[PDB]
Amino acid sequence: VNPTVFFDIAVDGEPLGRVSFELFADKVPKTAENFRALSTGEKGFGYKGSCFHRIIPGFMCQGGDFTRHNGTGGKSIYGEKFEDENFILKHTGPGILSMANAGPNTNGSQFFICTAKTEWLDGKHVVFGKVKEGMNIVEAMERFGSRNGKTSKKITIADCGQL
Repeated sequence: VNPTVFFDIAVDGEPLGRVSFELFADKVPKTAENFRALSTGEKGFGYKGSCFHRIIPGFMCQGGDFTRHNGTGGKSIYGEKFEDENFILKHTGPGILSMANAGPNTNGSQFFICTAKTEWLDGKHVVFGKVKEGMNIVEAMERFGSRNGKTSKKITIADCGQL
């Protein structure tokens, strides 16, 4: 009953593959719904065509800034920002999907997929989903990152939606 959404990833416009995610609507319904709706575009804006602007191998891929493409933008379906819903779920290993933020109660549209256990983020960032299929595609994306996070090719969400 939890929703599944997919991203089709491209690298300099060339298809790479599909990643799908389970969203934990049962535990973080408000946060899950924001990501789901941004992935379908049903509110008139969302992730389609946006890039992953920061990829640090052995740590995480970060995306979701569809307004400024660099980590300074984005917005939620509720407004510019929304509250930290709860911290029930933890950063337990690769594949975890969690919200980026700038301080308490500043969630927007930016998120990251962890490619390692990141336990120091527990209680600071809201975990709301997990990669279901295509972890190998995340691992492939990671190869286009660098220590400072700049990507060597443009990694975009070429299509997305709900499965």
